[PDB]
Amino acid sequence: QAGYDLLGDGRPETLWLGIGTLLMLIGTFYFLVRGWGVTDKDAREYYAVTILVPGIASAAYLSMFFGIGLTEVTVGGEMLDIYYARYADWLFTTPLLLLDLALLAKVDRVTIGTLVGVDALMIVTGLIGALSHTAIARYSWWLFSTICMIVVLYFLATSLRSAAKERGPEVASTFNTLTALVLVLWTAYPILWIIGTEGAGVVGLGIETLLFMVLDVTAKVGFGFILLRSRAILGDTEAPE
Ligand SMILES: *C\C=C(C)/C=C/C=C(C)/C=C/C1=C(C)CCCC1(C)C
Ligand SMILES: CCCCCCCCCCCCCCCC
Ligand SMILES: CCCCCCCCCCCCCCCC
Ligand SMILES: CCCCCCCCCCCCCCCC
Ligand SMILES: CCCCCCCCCCCCCCCC
Ligand SMILES: CCCCCCCCC
Ligand SMILES: CCCCCCCCC
Ligand SMILES: CCCCCCCCC
Ligand SMILES: [Ca+2]
Ligand SMILES: [Cl-]
Ligand SMILES: [Cl-]
Ligand SMILES: [Cl-]
Ligand code: NA
Repeated sequence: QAGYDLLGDGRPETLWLGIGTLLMLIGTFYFLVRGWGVTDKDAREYYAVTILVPGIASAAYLSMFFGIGLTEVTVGGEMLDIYYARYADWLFTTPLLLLDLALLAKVDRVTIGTLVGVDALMIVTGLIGALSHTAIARYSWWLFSTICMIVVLYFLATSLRSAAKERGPEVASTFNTLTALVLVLWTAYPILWIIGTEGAGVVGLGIETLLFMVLDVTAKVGFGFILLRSRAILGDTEAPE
């Protein structure tokens, strides 16, 4: 694979996992330090949710870097590498990102339940795809998972957007900016998966790891940066519980 075998264990992709680890750690510490000087009760909720996003990713990236939770899946002759921690990361962090958006929109607990439920299904069916031993199964689970993603994105772009709008221009502008980012960035994930080692195998494990790393840092640190510098986080929130 494209990269450099940093730890001398036959894995060129550790170059990208190592860089990922550092950027996630730096992002976590940045938000944490900025968080310390925040007193508004609403701002503090946004900081708490948002710090955990690169924080959990940091742990997953460190694990993958050291080769913890790495295994092989047989698809005929081919043995595919699967990093379990990638999926565990996404399981925890995608709901947290959706919670940030739901707090801005100030939607009800049932709406939030639906959003995070379909999101969880997206990730789980992604994992089933990655562990499947035939081509037909892998592509089928990918498609099912992609339909779940579209449902999530549709809810953001319609129901949550309309709710955010009535909270006035500050909240609405921040919501719209973040949703514009999400609609593009999240859609890149299924594309990379199907052209990479898990799908068609046009791109190898090296390039794939690199590009997931860029997506992850943008979707987590980039998202957090835009959110936490907005005045909208001072506005009233109502957590689902
Ligand atoms: C780390 C932060 C984010 C926002 C990660 C997002 C990941 C996805 C949107 C993954 C989606 C997938 C789909 C739709 C199809 C199967 C494979 C994936 C799990 C990568
Ligand atoms: C309170 C407003 C939101 C409640 C919406 C009720 C309908 C629920 C739709 C469920 C969609 C799940 C998709 C499963 C994967 C395709
Ligand atoms: C109102 C529409 C809501 C649902 C949108 C889901 C599809 C997202 C399309 C964005 C495609 C970006 C491709 C970027 C890859 C380089
Ligand atoms: C033999 C040593 C090869 C070293 C290759 C270094 C290439 C540059 C790496 C930059 C990775 C992109 C970081 C993106 C940050 C979001
Ligand atoms: C003024 C802020 C300085 C410290 C910010 C730390 C963030 C480190 C992560 C690298 C940023 C990549 C995010 C991509 C932005 C689109
Ligand atoms: C042979 C040493 C390679 C070290 C890679 C550093 C990457 C800088 C971003
Ligand atoms: C305060 C830093 C965030 C920690 C997130 C949880 C990962 C450690 C087990
Ligand atoms: C919670 C972070 C996991 C990092 C594992 C380190 C293992 C050292 C060999
Ligand atoms: Ca307030
Ligand atoms: Cl404050
Ligand atoms: Cl307050
Ligand atoms: Cl490669
Ligand atoms: Na290595």
